[PDB]
Order: sequence, then structure tokens, then C-alpha cells
Amino acid sequence: KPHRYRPGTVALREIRRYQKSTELLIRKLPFQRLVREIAQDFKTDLRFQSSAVMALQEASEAYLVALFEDTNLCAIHAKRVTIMPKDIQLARRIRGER
Amino acid sequence: KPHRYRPGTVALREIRRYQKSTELLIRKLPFQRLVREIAQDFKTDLRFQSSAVMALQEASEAYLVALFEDTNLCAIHAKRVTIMPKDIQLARRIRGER
Amino acid sequence: YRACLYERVLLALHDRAPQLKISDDRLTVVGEKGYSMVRASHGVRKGAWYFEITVDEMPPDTAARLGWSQPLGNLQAPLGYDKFSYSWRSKKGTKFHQSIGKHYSSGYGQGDVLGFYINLPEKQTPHSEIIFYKNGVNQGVAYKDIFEGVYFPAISLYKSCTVSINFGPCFKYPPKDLTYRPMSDMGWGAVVEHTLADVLYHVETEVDGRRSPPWEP
Amino acid sequence: TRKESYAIYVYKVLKQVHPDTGISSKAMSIMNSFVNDVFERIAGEASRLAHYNKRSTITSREIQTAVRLLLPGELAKHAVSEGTKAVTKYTSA
Amino acid sequence: TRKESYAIYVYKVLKQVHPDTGISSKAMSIMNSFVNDVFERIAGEASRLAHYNKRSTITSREIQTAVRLLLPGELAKHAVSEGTKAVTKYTSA
Amino acid sequence: AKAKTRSSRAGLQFPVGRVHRLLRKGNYAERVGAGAPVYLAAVLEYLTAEILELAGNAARDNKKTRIIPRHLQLAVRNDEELNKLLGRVTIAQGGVLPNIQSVLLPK
Amino acid sequence: AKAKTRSSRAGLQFPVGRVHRLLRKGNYAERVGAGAPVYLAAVLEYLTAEILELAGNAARDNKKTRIIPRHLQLAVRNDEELNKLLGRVTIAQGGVLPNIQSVLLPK
Amino acid sequence: DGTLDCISMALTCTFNRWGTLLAVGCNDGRIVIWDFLTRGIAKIISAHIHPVCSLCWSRDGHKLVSASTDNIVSQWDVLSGDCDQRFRFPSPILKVQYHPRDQNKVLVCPMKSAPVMLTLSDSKHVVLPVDDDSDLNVVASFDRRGEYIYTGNAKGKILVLKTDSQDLVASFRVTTGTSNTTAIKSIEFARKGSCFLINTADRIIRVYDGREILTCGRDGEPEPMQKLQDLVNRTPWKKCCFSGDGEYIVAGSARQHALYIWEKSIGNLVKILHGTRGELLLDVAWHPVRPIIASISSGVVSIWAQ
Amino acid sequence: KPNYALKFTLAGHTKAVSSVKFSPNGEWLASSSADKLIKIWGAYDGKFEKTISGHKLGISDVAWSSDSNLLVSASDDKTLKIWDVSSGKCLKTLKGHSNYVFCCNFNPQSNLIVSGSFDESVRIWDVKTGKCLKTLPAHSDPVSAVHFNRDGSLIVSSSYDGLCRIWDTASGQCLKTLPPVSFVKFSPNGKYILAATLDNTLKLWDYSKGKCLKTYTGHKNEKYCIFANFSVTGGKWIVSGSEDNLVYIWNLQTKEIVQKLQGHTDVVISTACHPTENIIASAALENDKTIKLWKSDC
Amino acid sequence: LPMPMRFRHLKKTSKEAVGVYRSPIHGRGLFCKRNIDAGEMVIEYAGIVIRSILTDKREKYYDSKGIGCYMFRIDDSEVVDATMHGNAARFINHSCEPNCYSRVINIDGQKHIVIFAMRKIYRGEELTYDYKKLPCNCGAKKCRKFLN
Amino acid sequence: KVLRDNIQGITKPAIRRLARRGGVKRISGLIYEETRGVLKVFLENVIRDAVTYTEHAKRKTVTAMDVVYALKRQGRTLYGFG
Amino acid sequence: KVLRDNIQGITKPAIRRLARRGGVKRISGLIYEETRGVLKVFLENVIRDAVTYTEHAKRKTVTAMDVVYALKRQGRTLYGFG
DNA sequence: ATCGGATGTATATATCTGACACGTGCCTGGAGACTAGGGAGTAATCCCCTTGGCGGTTAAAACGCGGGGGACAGCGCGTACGTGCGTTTAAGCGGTGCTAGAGCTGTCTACGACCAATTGAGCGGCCTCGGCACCGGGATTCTCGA
DNA sequence: TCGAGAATCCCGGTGCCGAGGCCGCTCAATTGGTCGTAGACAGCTCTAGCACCGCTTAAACGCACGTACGCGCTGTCCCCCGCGTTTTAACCGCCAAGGGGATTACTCCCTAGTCTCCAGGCACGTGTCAGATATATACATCCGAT
Repeated sequence: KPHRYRPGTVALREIRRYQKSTELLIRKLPFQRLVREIAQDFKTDLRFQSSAVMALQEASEAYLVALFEDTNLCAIHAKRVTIMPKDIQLARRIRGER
Repeated sequence: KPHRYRPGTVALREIRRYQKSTELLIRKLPFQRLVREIAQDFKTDLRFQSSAVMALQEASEAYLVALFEDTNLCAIHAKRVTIMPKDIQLARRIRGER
Repeated sequence: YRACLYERVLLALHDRAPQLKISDDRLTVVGEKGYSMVRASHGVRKGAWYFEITVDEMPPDTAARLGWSQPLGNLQAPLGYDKFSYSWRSKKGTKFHQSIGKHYSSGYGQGDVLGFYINLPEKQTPHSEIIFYKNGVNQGVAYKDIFEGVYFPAISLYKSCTVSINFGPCFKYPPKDLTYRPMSDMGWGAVVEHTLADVLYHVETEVDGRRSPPWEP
Repeated sequence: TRKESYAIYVYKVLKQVHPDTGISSKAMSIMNSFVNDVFERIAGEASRLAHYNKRSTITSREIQTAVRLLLPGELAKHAVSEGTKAVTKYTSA
Repeated sequence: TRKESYAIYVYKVLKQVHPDTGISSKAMSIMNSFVNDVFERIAGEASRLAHYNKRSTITSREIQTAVRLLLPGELAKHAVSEGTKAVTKYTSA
Repeated sequence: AKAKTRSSRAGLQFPVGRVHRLLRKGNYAERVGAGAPVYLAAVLEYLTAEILELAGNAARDNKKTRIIPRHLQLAVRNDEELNKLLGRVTIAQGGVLPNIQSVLLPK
Repeated sequence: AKAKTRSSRAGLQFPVGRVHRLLRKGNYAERVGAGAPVYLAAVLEYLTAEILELAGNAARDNKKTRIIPRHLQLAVRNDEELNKLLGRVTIAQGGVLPNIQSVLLPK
Repeated sequence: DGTLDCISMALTCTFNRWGTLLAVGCNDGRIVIWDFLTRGIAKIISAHIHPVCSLCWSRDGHKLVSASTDNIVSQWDVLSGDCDQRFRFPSPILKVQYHPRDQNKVLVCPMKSAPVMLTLSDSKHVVLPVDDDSDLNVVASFDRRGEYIYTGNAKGKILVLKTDSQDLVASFRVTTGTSNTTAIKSIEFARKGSCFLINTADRIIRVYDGREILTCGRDGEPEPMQKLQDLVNRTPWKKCCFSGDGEYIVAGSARQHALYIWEKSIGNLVKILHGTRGELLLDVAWHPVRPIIASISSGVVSIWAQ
Repeated sequence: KPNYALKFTLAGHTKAVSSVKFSPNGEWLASSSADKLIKIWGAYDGKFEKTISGHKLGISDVAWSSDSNLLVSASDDKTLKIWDVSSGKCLKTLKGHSNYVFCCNFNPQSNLIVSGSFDESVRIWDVKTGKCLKTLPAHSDPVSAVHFNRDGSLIVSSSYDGLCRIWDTASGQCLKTLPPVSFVKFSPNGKYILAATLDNTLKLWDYSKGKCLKTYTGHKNEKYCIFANFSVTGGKWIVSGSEDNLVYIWNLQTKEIVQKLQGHTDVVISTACHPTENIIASAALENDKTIKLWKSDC
Repeated sequence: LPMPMRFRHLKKTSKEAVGVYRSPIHGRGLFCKRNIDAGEMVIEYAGIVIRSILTDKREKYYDSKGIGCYMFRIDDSEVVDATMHGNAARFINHSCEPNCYSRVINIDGQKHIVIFAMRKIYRGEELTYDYKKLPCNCGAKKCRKFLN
Repeated sequence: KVLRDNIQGITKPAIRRLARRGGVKRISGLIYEETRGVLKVFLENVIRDAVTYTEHAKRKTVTAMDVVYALKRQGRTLYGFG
Repeated sequence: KVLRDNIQGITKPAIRRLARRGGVKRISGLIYEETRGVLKVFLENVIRDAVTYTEHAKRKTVTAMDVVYALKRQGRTLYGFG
């Protein structure tokens, strides 16, 4: 008979190993393309350092995991294990991002 | 027969008039005594400007109503009209106050 | 209402050329290229009156012109280029009208505080005349032939000329006539007259009927 | 002891915008403090940038750049225009 | 281009605290950036307080006061004591 | 020796000379751009104009000639750009803009 | 006259000469106090000692000689006062210190 | 009968008002405006990165509306090639169509949503009504003068609205003969007169006269002017079109890459044109004032004169 | 700008002329008047063709057939009358309007008639049987002018109550509702509508927009039903009469007066533009009783 | 741009720039049909240019005919009377908050009263200026409640 | 003159007044003292930092500009006090 | 070379990976695009401000120190890049 | 869902006033004019990082696919919280009075500023080699059905 | 709940390049005068703070009490986790062109610095009305009976 772990369990271990790991979790090229797309909005044909864009993606992902973290916390205060967009919105609200 | 307004209603009007009013809502002397009590902790027998302490109390109360405000908002995301201490704690958490 | 942005009867900013600069420290007028013309706030229609021009700067390449001009006076022209303007050239006292210069006049000085007297009646206007004074001293009659139509005191600038108009209550050498009126007096007279003009026009359009006293005044 | 302020200037611009509307001294000092704060904002930012440029001189281009950094969108745009106007009016002196 | 850093002194004080340890050059750069951050922080705060004191001279009293403003509790206390001992040592000769 | 201040030379109000002396005494750069004070003061003029204008809007919205700091708070809270500019800033006698959440109303 | 570094007379490791250079080049005051760079550099050395010590603790706990940024981030989120000093700071290759919530646990 | 080597990835073409220029879309998402007289390309426009599947000229000919496969519609000046306006929607666009008597207005048939009529002056939009509320596939077209809108659903229902009010001015459902509906593949009109055609899933083209639908009223039984099909092969029709005058009708058998030509009044087959048996027929158009016919198949355009 | 000059002066109606219309072929000019008489005249030489009588009261309007073979006459006798223009025979007499019939017009296919009367109701009539097929309480005041669109799908109606109402033909549906409007008609392209109001003002409205596009003033019209026509055979103009004995011609686009034809002594009561030539028939009221042909070169 | 060139452009674009429709202000009024920028020429109040002394004789004349006076003072000497002969500018309502403003220009020696835009006016907007007891219904929050 | 326990000098009516100003309808008791704590903690910083300024100011009285520069350094700047 | 729609280039697996790093168990779909938006908005500032630096830098390439000073000015400073 | 009554709130009025607009005489920072240096600007050169493309891989993403797990809706109750009314209480006005300490001026002096002469601490650059990263494989431990 | 199985931990071995150590090679640090000056300090005010004390009262605390949201539990739906498969394009490695970045060397425009003079700003008086406050009033809105 096929076995399937209970829900979250696999995701739980994923959480554990991700707090274990430290490297990026975003594919480089898509992020870079997104950055250049954003750039051409303000000015077209602008070049970048690989170090620069690595910094961009690292700092972003840091802000992003922080947002995910405190939104997780808020959802704890929301007594749910599922996340709700309003949690993120109000988190930014408390983060003065509104 | 005696009349009693339904709950919140009186408090609702209080909210309305307080957003209407702008002056302080803290008695001066108790706040001042608290400030001087806090002061003697770091150094005893220190004097103050009435303007200085007025600034202290105004800025405090501002921070305080901001905290009450966004904690109200969070409690909205908590789907409750009653406030919970965890709301304030996690609000400070998002406010980076932890 | 025709409310005028002025504490006293001054050189109206509404009737200056775009190349005409003013300094309200002395309400002097100045220009940069060629000639231009500015006028006061008030305008005479009858009676005799009087004002002055004070000159604060007259280099050799600086020649102001000072006099009177009726409406139709192109404020870019040098105050006398048309037949509706009569002025004096501030190099030598020379009466300029129809762009024609006439030496039927006295001599002008660089620091002249010049008085300007002019009488229009209530095809020359009957018994109307213009008299020019240097610091009150009679420089003489300038123009006896005066055409109809309201006139106003005007100043023409050449390249960087500094002159200013001035009323009566702060005068230096005033005539002691009891009939002539300073600039301020005719100024508030015309202001009140145009107030009544607004009154009467709003009456006409707003309420049926009009009525005015025994005509003479 | 002479204590400088800008109540004269804030009142001037008030009249220039609202000759009718008055002003309270409390809100006056509020305005003064605020403009001091934002001026220090722009000063620190421009100095930081020039230090990044390692340029010991602080010019108007720095100011434009740093206010663009400071202001939310269109304000800056509007802002810079008048600023340019100013220097033009002053360069045309 | 002659670029200046502190990783050598990082290695020095490391050996002073941990002789048998290596570092990632990445981590060294991170630490150096941190050095720069705390330096600019303390310098700006000191200049600002001196401005409040209208002082044009930034001295060790300013240093200690600004550190106390910045560092918390025993961090600040130990740092104050250390700076005090060091300036005492330097002033001793 | 004709005198004319740089503010008049810019036809503006904020004191270019005063602000220049201020930035000089502010210890930010060794030399300065002479037009930078003009430019910055013009920017200040602009932003001050907008904020005081909104303040007066609220004021005569409340039949108030002399503007109150509450007008200031309301103004700075209404405009998105200015609020963003002064989000973490506090205002004396500011109070809170009118704001009631949806579920707060009884049904 | 032999030239010894002022940090030697201070008995410290960071170059106080470079310090005072950045100070004068930093446009903070018209003239820097003599012992002020000394004091601040001493503070800097002390705090660096603290952070590097915490990092070595973490790395040896992880049985690691070469100390990777992860160790430092963990120590950062392990020191409360240092965290307070640096909670507003982001950390490259930092990740997140292991934090598990209660209701997250299974049963 | 004559092809063009200078254009590649031909996907969709459209004659100008006078049949002098031809704007063809390419897989790269480029507009190639090719001229008939000089027999050369007149313009190249970087329209989209996505191929263009819908192209229409303006009446003055100075504007072309283009639809990418990225659900990106854009208006371009033919002289300059600039993107005059650009919009995006859900349910990727199936077709665009300038209003013939008001180039400011343009109807758009999306994939899953109802056709919407927008204007260029104001970026507004009017969602046209849907009879059955569950078609999810309705083709729509202006009439010859742009006075009415003909909308046909996948369920054979045909609504005639007025272009200004979107009010139902006529209605009827086409039949498969017995009792069944058929997916309305396309609605075409004549640039001259009032005869129009419908391509349906039954592989049977139905020619009507719009006046007869208008006088038929709502929910009536209007018979076609003509019924046209390949009684021999029973071939579907990827694309059909009238002649410039409106007395000849052509159908493109993409099944066997052929072209059938019937008349209007009699309806007898004029002729058949056979293309490369290996080519997949995609697009079909007729010269508006010439017996010239443009075909797009396997990215290659062919010309058929008479 | 036009240079219309008087070429032929026409007269003979014993009473006030109420309408003059060019035949669609431009061969004849039909002139109706309150004298119960219609007068067909030569459209190019001013030659009086004939007089057609039979109406019992004054005639307020007359309209040609598209084939230039029939003429509908709306008279104050509450009756319409359809006549063969070639024989002058009263082919039909339309009864059913309860009061004075003021306007009448054929459908673009000439097989149907629209009629407005003082009864403030618009009647819709057969031609081949002359039978009233519809009747609509259109306005709250006597109808001034009714007219068909380019195809006969829409009927525009004006009346003294100041309303300009577009109605569906097949159903009588009051499609749209846009100053006492004395005249109204569709544009040649059916896209616009020209309506005269009794305040010296003409208004061209967009139908698809329902808003006035252009306005035309300078003339005088405040009491009488002064007609307006589109001058198209030469330049695009708007020609109308005026209560100042003038024949006003404005530019169509710029709305500016492009000509003023004088020579009429009474109010120029009716106007007609030639369908093919640059010819304009201007008929004045009883103090003139004359119709004048004007020919320009553009 | 030259006031003559600008005036030619204005007289060319006036017929398609503005319209007249039913107005919630009052009756019929001038609405914007294409976004009008600030300070640009909106419309001439074109009409009969007369001298001032002839105003009353005309006015009383209209007073004898029951026809409303459409006159605007060019200056102390001239007036554009549009009562009998005018343009669409006779349908510009007034607002205490105008997006437009009247100015007199001199083209080749003759004066023209042109309403320009006080601000960037957008399509659909009703055009109003400051005419400078009649109750007002302009809808502005600053409305004087009365033109007079 | 040794002070104490002025923290509870903050009245629950005052707290609920501030809450109503913040637009709050229903409140629990557990908040107030908690609230108070935060309050304390909050001011816990500024005064010290403030007197720190006064520390370097070498003065016995504490001024507003102290808390001004504190809130500035605390990123919570305030206006209206010079 | 005009770019577009790289925002959806952010994979939902990537988003959930970041969430798991943040210690999240159950997630809804409605988040991701929302997330993306925020992401965009977030970077919406910095790059501009960054190139603003590059603006004053009078250069065509964009450097790390740009975003360094941005995050600094954005109060989100980062280490390890000079 | 309405009406009646209670109550709370927006308004006009009157006057009081004290902030506040306004004007002064006097001060000094700002303007005006003049001199120097040297930061900044420009240009030619080098480098060299970047941006571009090309091919092979698969781990990763897309997509599908149950399906148990919880989001959520509802439903009972009950305890905690608004409220209005009691009670008592410090809060505020205000005005008094002392001076400790800010807050100012006048020295005088140590103290960097600064420059010049000197150089070795430090930094770019070059080997080098060993913890470290990867890999494969074996043993351990969680987990889901008994 | 005791196994099966699966993901993981750890162990040994392989190969590597960054961490590090050392080497030329300065310029920036030190040293030592030298000088004008920031402020350290003394020594005055005066005032704002600090405390005193009384008087009034709005305010605060507590009570009782209804009540209604918080909370706890149930059942449902759906839906997101987990795994399997299929597709792809990130990556990675390499190559190549140039275009910008950084550099240096001149060159000089502009600003710092100085000195002069005064005029706008500032402290300081001075009437004076915007609005604060109180009162009676008219309007809005809740709450309960119907």
C-alpha cells in the first residue's frame, strides 16, 4: 500500500531544513530579469553588477522571510495555521508600509 | 422605566468626540510624577521644563493612540471587537519593538 | 467691482508694456531696449490739475519723455509718436507731439523735479492748455491746442531711464491755486465715479428703471 | 539672546497663498520645527551622497537628486521645477 | 586602486580571541561593513549632540555619551570602561 | 553699491543668505554650490505652500481663519504623498484623522 | 625619533590613524579631540571582540573552524541587546534563526 | 499564383481601405506592411514579442489595431509605427475590429468573455450583452456601416444589437437542419450592400441579407440568402470572405489547403484554387477592389489574381 | 462661400405660403399655402406648371415622393391628401387627424407617410391604401415637423412643447428625447439632426451621441415654422429663412454666415434646396407672396 | 506662440473643442468636449463690436422687444453685443470657482474677448468663468450665493 | 523625596479614553497594566537618553530639546519645540 | 529588448520555499500574486532610488553601493558589499 | 418596521480676551567687492565586466491528483464588560516665594590645525594547501498502519 | 502499539581554491614646531522650576447589572499537501565584443576667505479681534413598545 505523510509534516521538515540552510531560495535569472524589467521603467538600458543584483535578491528575500515570519506570528494571533492576505496587509500596516 | 443605551454606543460616541477633540486625555500631575520617578532611576534630583514634560506626555500619548489604533486594526484581523494582550505584543513585534 | 490694487493713485500696472519695469520704493519706471510708455491710475476729463515727475537717473544714452496721452496711445511708442500724446523730451526741453519736436520750450536739467499743469474744459477743446514748470518755475506753455477725449499723465522710457510721477500733498514747489487738483484727488474722484458706474450697470441689468438729477452736474 | 526663526517667512508665504487665513503660534512653531527637520533630512542625504561621490563640494544637482529620493513622486517633480526656476532666476542675475 | 579596510585587524583580534579559527572572506566583508555602520552611527550622533551643544570639538566625553545613547546596558558599560582605559593608556605617555 | 538679496534675485521668500550661513555652519561639505541654497529654499517654499494650503483648506472647511495644529494633522493624513513623507513623524496637538473600521458599525 | 603608532601607545589593534583620518574626512566637527578616536576605536575593538567570540562559539558548536555568515546571524539573533542594536539591520546569508511556534506543533 | 519571399511567419493579414497595402502579423510579433504596387514591404513595426492574431486598418488608413497573443491590444499609426494606445484583458482576445464609421471606437471579441466595445479617445468600454449567459465563445462584428452589431454564440444564437445602445434589435438561432445548434465560427459582412455570411461548425456557410433579419425581428426564422458547402468532401472552413463587390465568396479549406469560390446570387461554385498539399492554410483575404486574393499558410503568403 | 443670385421670382398663391419643396429629380417646385391650393412650378425656369386644389382648408405642409411621382399635402382641414404629380389626381385623402395637420413626410421608400397635427399626436399612414397604421400621443403641444431617417427605421418629431423625440418606426418606440422647436429633420447621412428653435437658433445634434454638435444664429425666427435645409450640391452649408426678410446661409462646419440673400419683402417663410443644382427656392409670407430662385456657382 | 497665430488656431478648433448641452447649473450651457490645458484659448465671445455710447440705445431697444441683452464690456469704449449676432460663448455659465477666465486681446488692432482656461480642463466639464440679487447654483463650496 | 508607583497613577478611565481616541470599542482588563508596562518601557528609553543629552549638557534640569533629539534618534521626531 | 511579466517568473514553489524558511505550514493561493505585488512594490522603490544614486553618479551601470545607500536611507541597511 | 420620548449634539448669541497682528529702534548677517586654489571638468586610455549568445541537464517547475484537515459557519452559554449612577478624590487655578541652575559675559590657554619632513604599517599581488564541500555508503531515527 | 520504510547523520576519501602567508612598495602615519583660537573656567544674573499651600470640582473608583461577544465544539468542503510524471531553462561553461568605468593630466571657475557697510531681522511694546466660553435652542439619533 502506498504511504503518504500527514499534511504539513513534509512541509514541516521543509521548514526545518530551510532554517537549517542559508543560501537563496530564488532562481537567479528570473529575479534578474524582473529587476531589469523594473529598471527600464525608470530608465532603459542600464547595466548592473552581479554583486549588485545578488545583493538585491538577498536583501529582498530577507525582507520577504521577515514578512512571512511576522505574518505567521499574526496568524498565530489569528489562531489559524492557514495564512490570509489581510494578515500580510495589516502586517505592512503595522510595519508602517501603508 | 430607566433607560440604558446599548453597549459600545456610549463608548462609540466617546470615540467620536475624542477623534473630535485634540487635547490631552491624561491628568498632568500623575504623568509628571511618573516621569520624575523614572528620572531618579537614572539620576536623582533632576529638574524639567513644563514645556519639556508637556512634550513628553503629548508624544507618549501619540505613540499610545497609534498603538491602540493598529492594535484595533489587528483585532479586526482577529475578527474580534474585544482587545487581547497578544494583539499588542505582536503589534510591537511588527513594530520591531521586540 | 473695479477695486484697484493701490494704496494711492499710482502708475497703473494694467497699462504698461511687458518691457516696462517698476520700483515701488520710489515707483520709478525703467526699461531696457528702446522706448516704452506707462500711465497713471487716474485720468482727467475736465477741470485743471497738476502733478510732477522726479528724475533720479539720466545718463547721456538715457532720455525719458514726460507728458500726457489720451487712450489709443500705444504704450510701446515714445509718448508723442501719435497725435493723441503730448510730451517733453528730457535732454533739452523740447515739446514732442506727432513725433514732431518743437523748441518752443525751456531747458531741461538732469536733476529736474518738473511740475506739470494742465487745464481741460468742463477742433481744440475750448480754453484748454498745458503749462510746464521746472521746480515750480514756469517753463511756459507747451500745448494750447488740445484734442477731445480723456487724457492721463504718462512717462516714456528710453534705454534705462529712471523717473517717477508724484502727487500734490507731498509736493516741493506747488502752485497755490484753489481750483487745481493733485493726482490723488482726481484719482479717488475717478475711482468713486467708476464705483457708481458699476452701481448703475448692475441697476440697469438687475432692476427696471433709471433716473438722474437736473443734468448740469 | 537672539533666536532665529522663519515665522516671518511662513507668514509671508501664508499671505502669498492665503492673505485671509490666519495662523496660530503653536502651529507656527510646528511649521518651523518641521521645516528644520526636513532641511536636516535633505542636508544629511545630500552630504551622504556627495561622500559617496567623495566630492567635498555640495551643489544643486545633489539637491535635486536627493529630494527626488525624498519626495513621493509628483511632489518632487513639481518641486524640482520651481527649484530649477529659482536657480535659473538666480543664474539669470 | 588603493582601497582601505580592516580585515587584517579582524584577523588580529580574532587570533586575540580565537587563534584556531578561520573566516570566510564574505564574513570578513560583512564584519567590515558592520564596522563602517557603527562608525558612521556614532560619528553622526556625536556631531548632532555637539551641534545641540553648539560644540565644534568632538571629544571623548561626546564619544562616551553617544555610545551610552547607542549601546544598551552592559554593552555600553563595558564599552565605556574599555574606551576609558584605552584613552587613559594613551594619555599616560 | 546697489543692494539686492539673493531671495529677491530669485523672487522668493526664504532667506538664501540665512540658509546658506546655516548649511555652512552645519558642517556637511567643505565648499558649497552657490545655487544650492536657492534651489533647496525653493523646494522648501513649494512643500510649505502645499502643506499650509491643505491646512487652510481644512481651516476654512471649519470656518477657522487661524489654522490649528489639528488642521495640520488632518492635512498631513489626507494626502498620500505628504503622509508617506511624514509617516513616522508625529505632530503636537495632532490627534487622529476620522477613521472607523467596517465591522465597528453595528448591523 | 622612531615613529610608533598611536594605537600601540593605546595598546589596541585597530589603526587609530586611519580612524582619525576618516574622522577629519567625515565632516563631523571642525577639529576632532585627541583621545576621541582612541575611545571610539576601543569601543569598536570591544564590540568586535564580543561578536567574533559569539561567532566562534556558534561555529565550534556546529563543529566548524571556518565561520560562515550563518553562525553570525544565529549569534545576532541570540544576543538580545546586540539584536536590539541590529534588529533593524539585514544580514546577507543570514537566513532565519530556528524559531518554532507552539500551535505549529503536531499531536 | 505568386508568393512573397520578403516576409516570414505570416500569421494574419488585412487589406487597407483601398487595397494598396497589406499589414501581416508575424510570429515574432512584428507588423510587416507590404505594398502591392511596388511589391515590397512598406513598414516594419515592433508590435509585440507575442505573435499578432488580429489586425485591422482604420478608415483613413492611418491607424491599425493589433492584438497580441499576450492579450495585448495596441493601436499604431501606420506612418510612424508608434503604439498609440495599449490595453490588456482577461480571456485572451480572439478578434479586434475598428468601427467602420468611427475609428475612435473598436469592438473586441475575447476568448471566454463577452465582446466589449472600447473607444480610443476615452479608455472606456461597453460590455455587449449575451443571450444565453453561458456561451463563453461569441464572435461579433460591425455591419457595413457600423450601425449594428452581429453576435453569434457557440450555440447558434444570433443577436443583432444597435451599436450605440446595445439594444436587441433582432435575434434568431441558426439550425443544423434537424433541431440542433452549431458553433458560430465567424460572421463576415460585405463592404458593399447588405449581404453578410456566417461560417459555422457545420462546415456550412450561410449567406443572409441583414435587412431581412431586421424585418424578421427578435426570435424569428430568417432564411439564408444562400447555403454553401463542399458537398463532396464536407470540409471545414478556417476562414472565408466575400469579394470586394460582394458577388463572390471564398472559403479556405485548411483540411486540404484549398480555396472554394462560389457566387452570391446563384451561389454556384466559381472555381477552386489548390495550394501546396503540405501547407497548412491559416488566413484568407480578398483584395477589396481587385480579383486578388491573399492567402497565409505555414507562415507564407500567396497571391491569386485574375 | 456661395454667391447665390436671384434668377427667377415666383408668385401666385393668394394667401400665405407655408411650404416650398424641390422635387427629388429637381424637375419641379411644389408650393403649398393657406389658400387650399398647391402650385407646381418649373424648377429651372420658374415656369408655373399647374395648380392642384381639392383641400378644404389651408395647407400647412407638402412633401414629394422619392420617385418624383407623388405629393402628400397636409392641410388645416385635418386631412392629408396624396396626389399623383403627373395627373394632379387626389389618389388618396387621409382622414383621422383630429385637428390641424401641420407636417407630412414620406418614408425613404416612399411607401409610407408620417404626419404631425395640432392634435399633438403623430399618425403613421399607408400610401397604397392611405390607411393610418399607427397613432402616437407624441407631444404635449401641436406637432411642428416630422421626418424620416435615411432608411425609414427612425421617425424624428418636433413640436411647440420644445421636445425633439426620435421614435422607432416598426414599434412606435420613443427611442430618444433631446425652446419651442418649429422644425426638425435628419442629416443626409442619418447621423445628425437639424432642429430650429423659436429663439433665432438652429441646432445640429449627433444622434449616436444625443448631444447638440453645432449651433447657428444670426437669423430671426421666433414665431413661424421657418424651414432649414442642407446645401450640399456645392459647398456644405446650412440654408434657412428668417423673420428679417433675409435668406441666411451659414457654413456647415464653421457655423458662420456664408451668405445673406435679400430681395424678399416679407418673412422668408419656407426654403428649399435643389437636390442636384446650386438652386435655392425661398418663399416669403403674405406681405410678399413671392418665391425666388437663387443660383450660385459653388 | 503669437496671439494672432493662437487666435487663428482657437477659431479653427472652437467648433470641435466645446459643445452645449443640458446643464445641471441652469438650462443649457457650455461643456468641454476635448481636454483643455490651462491658459489656452477656450473660446471667443464673438459678436457685434460696438462703442459704449450705443449700448443703452441697444439695451432699451431690446427692452422694448423683450429680448435679453447679451453684452460684454470690452473696455470703457467698446462692447461685444451678442444679443442678435453671436456664437456659442453665449452659453457659458458662471461659477464662483471658475476653471476659465476672460481676457481681452488685441489682434491687428481689434479687441477680442477670449475665455481662456484657468486650469487644465478635461472632457465633459462644463465651462464657467467669473462674470464679475441673483441666486447662484454653481455648486462650488466657495459660492457667494449671489453673483452680486 | 523618593517617588514610586505612579505607573498605576495612570487611570483605567484614562487608558480607555486613549483607546476610544484610537477608535476601540471593547477592551479587556488584562491590557491596562500590560499597557502601562509598555508605556514605562517606552519612556524607559527616552528619558534616559534625554538625560544622556543632559548628561553631556552638564546640566541639572532636563529640557525639551533633549527629548526632541531623542525621538529624532528614536526615529519618532516631533515638532513644535524649537 | 523590452522586458515584461517576469513577476510571474517568481514560482509558487519559490514562494512556498521562502514561506517554509519563514516557518509557515499552511498557505493559501491568494497570497502569491499578492505577495508578488508587494515584492514589486518593495523593489519598486529601491531600484529607482538606486538608479537615482546612479542618476547623480552620471553612469550607465548600476552598482551595489547604490542599493546599499538606498536600504540605508530605507532604514534596511545591509552588510558585505563595501 | 414606526413612533414617542430621552438624550445628546450643532447654532446663535455676547463679551473677554489674550494671543496676535503690527510697528520700532537697533543690531550684524547679509550683501558687495576682491583674491586665490584647486575641486571640479574634460579628455584620451585602458580593462574588462557585462552583456550577449549556444548547448546539455536535471533539478525544478507545471500540472494533475486524491483526500484528510482545517476554515468556517453555526450554535449554546457565560463571563466579562459597557453604563449609569452612585460614591469620594486628587486635579487644576492661582498665586506666593527662593533660588539652583540655566544662562550670559570675559578671560586666557592648552590644543588641535597644519605643514613639513620621514617611513613602515599596511596593501595589492603571488603562491599554497587543508578545512571544507561533495559524494557514496552505511547506520539511525521519525511515522504511519497494526 | 512493533515493524517497514524513508529521510537523515555520519564516516572516509578526493580534490580546490580561498585563506593565508609573504614580498615589494609606498603614502599615510608620525614628529615636531607654531599659532590662533574653543572653550574652560570664573563669575555675575534671574527665572523657571521647584515646592507650598488652599480652594473647587471635574474627575476617578467601585457596583450592580444586563448582555453579548469570546469561546468552545461540530460538521463540511474544499483545498492545499504530497507524490508522481513531464517539460524547460537555469545553470554552467565557454566564448567575444565594446562601452563604459576608472585613470591621469591639464586647466581654470568657482568658492573660501577678508573687509565694509547697512538694512532686513529681531526683541520689544500695543492695541485688538478669533475664537474661547457659556447658554438656550433646535436638530439627530438611539431604544424600546407596537
